[PDB]
Amino acid sequence: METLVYVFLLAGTLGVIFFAVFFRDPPRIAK
Amino acid sequence: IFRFLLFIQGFHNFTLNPFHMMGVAGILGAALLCAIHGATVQNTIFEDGDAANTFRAFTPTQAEETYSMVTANRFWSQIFGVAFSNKRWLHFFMLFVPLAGLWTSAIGIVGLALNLRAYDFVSQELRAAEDPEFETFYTKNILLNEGIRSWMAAQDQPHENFIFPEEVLPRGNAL
Amino acid sequence: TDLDENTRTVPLDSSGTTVILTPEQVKRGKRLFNSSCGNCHVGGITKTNPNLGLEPDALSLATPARDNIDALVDYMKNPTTYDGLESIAELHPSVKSADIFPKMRSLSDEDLFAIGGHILLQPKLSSEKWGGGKIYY
Amino acid sequence: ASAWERFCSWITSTDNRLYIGWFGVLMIPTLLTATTVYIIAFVAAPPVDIDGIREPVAGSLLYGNNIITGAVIPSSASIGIHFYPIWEAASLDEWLYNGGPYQLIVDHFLLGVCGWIGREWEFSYRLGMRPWISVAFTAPVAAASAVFLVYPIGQGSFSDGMPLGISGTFNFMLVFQAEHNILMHPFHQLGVAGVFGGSLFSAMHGSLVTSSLIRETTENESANYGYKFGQEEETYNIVAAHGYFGRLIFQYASFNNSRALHFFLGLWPVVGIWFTALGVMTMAFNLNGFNFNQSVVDSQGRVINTWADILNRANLGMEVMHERNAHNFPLDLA
Amino acid sequence: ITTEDIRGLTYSQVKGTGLANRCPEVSEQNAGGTIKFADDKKYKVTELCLEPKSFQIEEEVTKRRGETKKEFVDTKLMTRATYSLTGIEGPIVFKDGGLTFLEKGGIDYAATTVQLPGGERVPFLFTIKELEGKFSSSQVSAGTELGGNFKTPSYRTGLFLDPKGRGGTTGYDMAVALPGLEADGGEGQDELFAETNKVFQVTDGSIEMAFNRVDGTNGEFSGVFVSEQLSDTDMGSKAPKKVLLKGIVFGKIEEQTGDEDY
Amino acid sequence: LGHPIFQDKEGKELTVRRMPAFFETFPVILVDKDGIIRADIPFRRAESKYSIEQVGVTVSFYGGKLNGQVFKDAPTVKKYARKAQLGEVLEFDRTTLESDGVFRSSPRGWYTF
Amino acid sequence: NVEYPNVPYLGGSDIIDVNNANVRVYTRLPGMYPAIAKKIIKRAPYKDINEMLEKGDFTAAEKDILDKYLPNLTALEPAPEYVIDNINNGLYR
Amino acid sequence: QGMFVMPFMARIGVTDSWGGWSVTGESVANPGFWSFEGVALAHIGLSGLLFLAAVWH
Amino acid sequence: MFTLKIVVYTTVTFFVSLFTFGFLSNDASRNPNRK
Amino acid sequence: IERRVENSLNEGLNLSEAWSRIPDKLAFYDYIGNNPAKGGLFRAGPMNKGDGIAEAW
Amino acid sequence: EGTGEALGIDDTRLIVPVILIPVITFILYAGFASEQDNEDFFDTYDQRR
Amino acid sequence: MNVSVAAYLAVLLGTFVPVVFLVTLYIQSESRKAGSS
Ligand code: CLA
Ligand code: CLA
Ligand code: CLA
Ligand SMILES: CC(C)=CCC/C(C)=C/CC/C(C)=C/CC/C(C)=C/CC/C(C)=C/CC/C(C)=C/CC/C(C)=C/CC/C(C)=C/CC/C(C)=C/CC1=CC(=O)C(C)=C(C)C1=O
Ligand SMILES: CCCCCCCCCCCCCCCC(=O)OC[C@H](COP(=O)(O)OC[C@@H](O)CO)OC(=O)CCCCCCCCCCCCCCC
Ligand code: HEM
Ligand code: OEX
Ligand SMILES: [Cl-]
Ligand SMILES: [Fe+2]
Repeated sequence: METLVYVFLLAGTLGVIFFAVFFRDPPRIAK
Repeated sequence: IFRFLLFIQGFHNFTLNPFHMMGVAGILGAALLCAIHGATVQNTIFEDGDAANTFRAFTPTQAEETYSMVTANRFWSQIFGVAFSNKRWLHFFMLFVPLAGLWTSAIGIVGLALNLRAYDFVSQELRAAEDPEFETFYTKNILLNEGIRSWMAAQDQPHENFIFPEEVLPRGNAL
Repeated sequence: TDLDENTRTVPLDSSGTTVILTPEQVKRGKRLFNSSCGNCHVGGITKTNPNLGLEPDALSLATPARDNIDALVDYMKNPTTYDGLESIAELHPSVKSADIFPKMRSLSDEDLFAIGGHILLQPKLSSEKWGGGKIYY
Repeated sequence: ASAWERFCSWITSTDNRLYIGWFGVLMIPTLLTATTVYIIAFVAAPPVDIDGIREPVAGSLLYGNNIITGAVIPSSASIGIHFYPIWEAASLDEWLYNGGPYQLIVDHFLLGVCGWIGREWEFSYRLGMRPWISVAFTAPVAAASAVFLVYPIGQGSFSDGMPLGISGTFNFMLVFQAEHNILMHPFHQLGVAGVFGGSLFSAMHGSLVTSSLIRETTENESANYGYKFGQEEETYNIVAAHGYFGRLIFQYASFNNSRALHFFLGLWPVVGIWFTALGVMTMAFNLNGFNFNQSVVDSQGRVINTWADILNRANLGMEVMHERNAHNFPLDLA
Repeated sequence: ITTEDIRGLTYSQVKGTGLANRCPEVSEQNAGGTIKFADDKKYKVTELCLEPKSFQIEEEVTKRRGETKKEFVDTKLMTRATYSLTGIEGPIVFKDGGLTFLEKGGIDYAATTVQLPGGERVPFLFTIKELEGKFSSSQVSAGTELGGNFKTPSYRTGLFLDPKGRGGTTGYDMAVALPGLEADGGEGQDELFAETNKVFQVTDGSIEMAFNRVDGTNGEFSGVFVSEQLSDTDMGSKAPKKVLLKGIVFGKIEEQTGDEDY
Repeated sequence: LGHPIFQDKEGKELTVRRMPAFFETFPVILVDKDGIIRADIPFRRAESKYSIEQVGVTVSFYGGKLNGQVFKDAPTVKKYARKAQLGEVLEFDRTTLESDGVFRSSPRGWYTF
Repeated sequence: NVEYPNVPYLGGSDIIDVNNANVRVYTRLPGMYPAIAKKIIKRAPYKDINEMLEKGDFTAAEKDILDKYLPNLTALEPAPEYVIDNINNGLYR
Repeated sequence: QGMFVMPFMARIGVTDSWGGWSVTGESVANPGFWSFEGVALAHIGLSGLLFLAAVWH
Repeated sequence: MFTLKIVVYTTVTFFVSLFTFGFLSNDASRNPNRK
Repeated sequence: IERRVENSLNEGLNLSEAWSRIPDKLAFYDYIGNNPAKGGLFRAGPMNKGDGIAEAW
Repeated sequence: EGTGEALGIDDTRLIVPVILIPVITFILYAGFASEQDNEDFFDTYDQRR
Repeated sequence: MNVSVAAYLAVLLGTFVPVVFLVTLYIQSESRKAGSS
């Protein structure tokens, strides 16, 4: 049952990484 | 200091301490930040001269950035997915990582002062006690710690007058 | 303490006579031991056959007893098994087998004397290190 | 105007979110394979007979491990450094018994990080930026090859490579110290200098840049917003930081040149990690750290201990207790 | 593979091909012989090689905690190519009403492991150590069978240490990682006595080799065997499981030279 | 359970050396009055000199609920040597809280931490 | 085996249990290690030391050595855990 | 055993496992890809692909 | 086992050939300073 | 089950033999604990969590 | 393993992909190559694609 | 594995509470940015 928690936490970290890479705030130059 | 490192490992199992883990994370991440920042800045420099050796093409008092933040951002964004876009954030991060590592590891050593040590995982100790075929690298580390303690105590703590015969010293087959 | 003569006096013969090694003798003996037999006999042990070490207990209980200079020196030229019934000159470095053991070719009688002096001097230097092994490193 | 030309343009395109390039062609499949097999073997994999003595060691979460104790166990010592793909096993079950996933993951991952070095070079060429970020990356990769590949080659067994876990990493450390005395080996000391100095210079450089930030922000606003991305002007006063650091120690020590400063920042940790990776590579072939044991003796000639001897006691305890059932002979020559 | 063919191959050809684990056989061309045991001549076995080709384990039919019904099951090998036993040799003597082979040497054991359906691993020591085989005649020929019982030693010896440093001949005599459990004065760690008390227990097995080819020129014979034994017990912690091996056998009978020193 | 006096085979009083706080696991050695090692619980039984079997030891309990009891078998001597390593020997209930046999820290240590 | 009452006779006491003792212990008794101990361990299980002297195939000099060291020798019940490790128990130095 | 969703796999074909067992009780020697584990992994992969398609749309 | 071997050989050869003939397709010209 | 044992009895078998021929699975179905109309709204988990794991008949 | 086959090719089947896939890639690359200006140049690299 | 039982609550809630705090701080801020325009 702890394998459920470990897997969920690792998958959540991977999901945060995915969303940070692909749904980042796009860099743009100010004016 | 090397003897202190191995003593603390053998008697406290300080590698298993999560605060030590956070500290070594801070140290290695700070070295990583130093290396990547140096390489990135030296490799996105603007062409401010006609000499192949580009160190002389910088003036201390210039009010112009000597390297391209935009090009570095593009490089690291399309290589690594994310990249710094703000110099001030970058340089505060370079500060925060090693400092946070040192303070975290300080918490762990303060814990070790009172023998409040993340020595063992009780679940695996009980399972290995009841299951003599259950082996993990954690258990091998515990055996190594026992070896360190028993084979080090006699000469490392001479005031205790530890006389451990060869019978009681924890050993392995052959060596 | 200095390297006094009490440390440097070692048994010479089987009857009980002693001999006081000179500092040159013990220096040469240490160098010769480390160069000619240290590879197997570092620390008074036997790497190839740890059942039989160079500690004084093993040498005294050997047949003939090897806890003296003459007996050790004879072993360096007429090596035998621990019970002294078979010759192991073909498997042990000996001055009579130096062609197949090229380290024993240059040793003279004084060199063998110095090596035996080093062997008998060592146990006086440490209570358990000579022939003790890893446990007393 | 040819299909191959369009394919090459797409591969070498600077418009993809993540650059692929020709090195990425080799990196992405290899790294994805390594990631997939590592995740699958870490969550669920049978115990592995690492030492070749029919004593399996558990490393997977499903077999009673946590994230700290979990690992992909090194290959069996019976295999040695023989190539052990899936097709060289009589069955997949006995492929997993002898730790084949470690070989798969290590090979694919090493190829992938080599591809990462090359891909870092490549993007820079497309960017028009100077090369060498790639050269800095090599130092981390060199260490990874030293621990995962070169140490098995020197010792002659993939069982000797570092386990792909946290507790197994500590085990590999302790056994390496027991067998080689890495702490006294000067290349590891150079690596320790490299990482400690990297942390020191990172903290120092960040502190001085953050300390001399030019006022471009109101009091109810984060100072970081005083910098606008892509601006032409410097975001901090180099003169102020340089003068402060000169007064702190002495004028000559400070790096008045910023490019030299950043070269030094990139140089110190990269050279330190190169040296420690090379040190592990050399101790793979058993050129160990210094052995000052019994180096001080009195006039009689009896050993007066030093800190080297007390360190030797810990090394000896680890040596005797490591792999208790694997050794049948007194010397640990393998 | 015949012995004449093994001599033809060099080590470079045989290495890494799996032919070293394979038991030889007597050729059909060289067969129909009779290895007669002349009186006033002491004979002995040599090169008695046994390759098991099928491994079966007596597994319970259900995971019920009180399951008494068990059926043998097919198994697949985790270990690869270490199963065969080679070089077994022994004196042939008139111990009892007929001839008997006494096992006294050779590789004569293999610490193999198999996995059953469902994923459970059974290690066992396939061995014929201390065998007392009885020939079914006074002469080895096609149809003659040699069979008897043997004593299988423990899979782990006393010097083996468990993951918590406990063994038979050595190791801790307690669960050192639970000092609070040993702190109790009433029972202490008595619950863990079965796992802490490592016991070397020698089990029993039987083998029935049946020789289908025999040659009088070389003294060689070959055939098939079925053997029954018990699996690993982990120094008494586990309950042994019955292992039924079947496979092929090669061997030779020669005259005692006086230098064997049996 | 009282004080476990360790009367050796002749009758000399052995004492189990106490566990220092630093050591998670400490060898069980029974030092003499002057403290030369007399008996111990060996790790390697082969070629054992100071085994309690060879020397011979008996545990006589004085005080407590186990008062006036003289155990003289080697196993029961070893079991109480393991207890005497931890100071005074006590009986424990490990079922009310389902205790797992690993020591904890008092409120003193937790406050300090 | 957390209990083995015949430990003292495994090489640590003045008496040696012949049946399940390693060869190394015979280094303690002069003149018996390489040759006599080999024949002692060859036919290891003995009912008693008398059966050892009758069964061991010793030569006359070997019998003389054994007559010297008779009181240092005994023959208890063979222990399989110790008989298997009678020539090499992993105890080197 | 409270197996809710597995019977729906077993209802229309998927009666085997990669672990070498079957719901019918027989022992599988060479299970195919479309076992319980393979079906589960296929559903997870389809979930990921559908998530990516949702992002694109 | 052989099927997996030939599949892996196919995949490895495919990607290695792509790498090989891609870097051989005038990769040096693919820089922003061309012309 | 009754008709099975009845035709077994008509075949000359006795009660012991006749009932021994009834498979354990069929006898297991003839048990109220297997009834779906015996559980509860908040008695959660496998059916084995209630009466237990059936071992034998 | 450890047999010494050239490129691990123990079965002759393994060669079919190993030789053909480069050949299809070579054929696709040739269409690119034949379109290029293949005369010599005096430069560190070719700027013509 | 004889693991603790409140450790489930500890891990899950110590992950949940900061995570929802961060998500709320992000959503609030965005909402405000949208409302300004
Ligand atoms: C990746 C590997 C790794 C890494 C990166 C670290 C990182 C760390 N370990 Mg280590 N450690 C490791 C593996 C690793 N460890 C292993 C495997 C073990 C087990 C064997 C240990 C055992 C261990 C212990 C036991 C301890 C650490 C500690 C530390 C910290 C040291 C901080 C520091 O810079 O101190 C350097 C010291 C200082 C910064 C103090 C001030 C220094 C002043 C400013 C010096 C001024 C000098 C002056 C100019 C005069 C010079 C004179 C000249 C002649 C020399 C840090 C987090 C320590 C810790 O956690 O502390 C909280 C600690 O006590 N580790
Ligand atoms: C404070 C004390 C201290 C310190 C500062 C260090 C410092 C170091 N030790 Mg340690 N060590 C210590 C104590 C200490 N040690 C003690 C007490 C011992 C004795 C037991 C040892 C024994 C020891 C050994 C035996 C070894 C070290 C090594 C090292 C180095 C590790 C870092 C490295 O090389 O990274 C460099 C970078 C890497 C290794 C990482 C590679 C990164 C790859 C290329 C990419 C990975 C990608 C990833 C998988 C996916 C990304 C995910 C994405 C989503 C972002 C470093 C110099 C190791 C070393 O030098 O290795 C060469 C080593 O082998 N130490
Ligand atoms: C309609 C679809 C459906 C059906 C018929 C079943 C059926 C089953 N599931 Mg379930 N399950 C489902 C969907 C379904 N599941 C889903 C979508 C999930 C993912 C979360 C799960 C996850 C799941 C697990 C993890 C497990 C089961 C198990 C089981 C079995 C026991 C059921 C039980 O104990 O319920 C108990 C139900 C209750 C106590 C509540 C029922 C009454 C109502 C609905 C409560 C509503 C409360 C309401 C929302 C207010 C809450 C307020 C809040 C503030 C607290 C049974 C075969 C067990 C099993 O045997 O697995 C092998 C098991 O361990 N299921
Ligand atoms: C099945 C599975 C998944 C298996 C997993 C099993 C496994 C063992 C799990 C691992 C568990 C794990 C994740 C645990 C980690 C726990 C741990 C110890 C955490 C430490 C946390 C902690 C609080 C530590 C405090 C110290 C701390 C703050 C460290 C942070 C480290 C950190 C992130 C450093 C930065 C690293 C990094 C990669 C930087 C990249 C920066 C980069 C993109 C440069 C960009 C850049 C540079 C320029 O120079 C310029 C100019 C520009 C423009 C520019 O852009
Ligand atoms: C083809 C191969 C592609 C592989 C790509 C993989 C890339 C991996 C992406 C990681 C980034 C994660 C999000 C970081 C957070 C993030 O969104 O940062 C984005 C941030 C952007 O900062 P800006 O400068 O835009 O911010 C200025 C503002 O903050 C104003 O103050 O850039 C960085 O700081 C990233 C540098 C650290 C990058 C390393 C992050 C740590 C990685 C560790 C991940 C944990 C692994 C555990 C798994 C269990
Ligand atoms: C100067 C040269 C050497 C000297 C003086 C020397 C000394 C001795 C002595 C005194 C013994 C007997 C120990 C005892 O009785 O307990 C011995 C035994 C032995 N030595 Fe050496 N030795 C030398 C070189 C070596 C080397 C280099 C090796 C191996 C590489 C070696 C291997 C042996 C062996 C195998 C025995 C035989 C013991 C036996 O079978 O009884 N020795 N040595
Ligand atoms: O396995 Mn890993 O490890 Ca390198 O040493 Mn020899 O073998 Mn074992 O011992 Mn110490
Ligand atoms: Cl070995
Ligand atoms: Fe900067």
